[PDB]
Amino acid sequence: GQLTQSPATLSLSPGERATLSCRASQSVTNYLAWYQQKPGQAPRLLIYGASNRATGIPARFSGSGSGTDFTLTISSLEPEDFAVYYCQQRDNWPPDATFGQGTKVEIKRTVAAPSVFIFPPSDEQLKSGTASVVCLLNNFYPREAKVQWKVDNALQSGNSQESVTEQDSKDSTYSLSSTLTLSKADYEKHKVYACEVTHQGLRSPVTKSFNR
Amino acid sequence: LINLVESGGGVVQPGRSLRLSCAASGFTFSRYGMHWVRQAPGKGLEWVAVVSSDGRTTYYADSVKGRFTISRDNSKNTLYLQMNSLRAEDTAVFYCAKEGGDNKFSFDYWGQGTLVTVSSASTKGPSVFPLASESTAALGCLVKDYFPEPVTVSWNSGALTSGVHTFPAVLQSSGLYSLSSVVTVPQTYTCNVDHKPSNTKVDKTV
Repeated sequence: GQLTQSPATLSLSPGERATLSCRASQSVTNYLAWYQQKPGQAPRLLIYGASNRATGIPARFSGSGSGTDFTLTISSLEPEDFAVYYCQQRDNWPPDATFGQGTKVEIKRTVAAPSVFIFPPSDEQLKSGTASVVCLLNNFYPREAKVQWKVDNALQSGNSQESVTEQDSKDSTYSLSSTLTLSKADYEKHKVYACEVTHQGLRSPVTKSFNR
Repeated sequence: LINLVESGGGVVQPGRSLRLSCAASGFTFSRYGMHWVRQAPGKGLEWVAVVSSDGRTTYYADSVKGRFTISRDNSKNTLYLQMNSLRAEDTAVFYCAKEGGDNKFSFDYWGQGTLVTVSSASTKGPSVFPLASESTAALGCLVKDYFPEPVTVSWNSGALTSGVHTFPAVLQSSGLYSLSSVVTVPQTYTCNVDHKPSNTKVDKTV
């Protein structure tokens, strides 16, 4: 009925051992299965019946457990192993399958502060009725980052959306985009636009701003 | 050897229908229970329905009961999902899955997935806006208000790739997507934007 995976994210380096946990709310009749899933691809069976490897699955992948506790173990992480993993369960009847919410295995590397940039809305865009202010957080690690928008010192909440890239193939960093949306009328009613970034790599939060 | 290929996914307006297909090969289809599992944007896997090997038994997630109908053809070895009265929240990549041979409570094979987008948004090409003392500089393009996915972005016709970051598109409250593509530099800069759905093409020099 319910499967809880932990931790939400596992930050490890290649060569390290990964231990992923899945806990069922009640004892499962049939030992669980595990799946690996990469961005934009179908899931792929790794383990079934708690400890059996699916065809084509390399030996570094192993599983164990029974009752309510199951574990997926990757003895030594290879670069291609960094992905999201889901545990799954099903019974004869009712026949519905239940899925854990997934555990992301992420590459761990040294802390890297992001370089920050703020972009005012283009005159081209203003020529249409809308204003988008963009804040860029370039190549940082870890993933945790705080982006705060301020307009003439008023904290902006609910009018921004952000996007994050996948961990970079060569430097294992993340990059983020935060877009603040304001009507053109409101944009012209204020002067100071600021993006404040808080990150472990930044000994002091960094603020990038401009005056309209 | 075993293979599952889906089709039928597409963009549709709320209240309308879609019929999804999953053609199987490489195994005796009729001997296996078959399922549909979905994954909404940014979410985890979610079971949808199942049809017994002999097609006489079916079961559904409560959220789709009465709207979706699962069926199969054991001659053409195909699994189907007729989706009626679609809502915006049905939007997700739909996967067909085969009950495992060694263990039927597992899914040994999955289809590649087919996107079901339920929106009243109109097919629209993107407007491309420029994003214009320091050791490093950043610039880029704001690919705004397009629908549906996807758009491709390249810089200087592909010659420029180092330091480039094209961000995942986000669904604005308007129902249209918007994304940014940036490049940092320590030359002329042109972002090449292509949106097939609207056969829109733009080379924006920043």
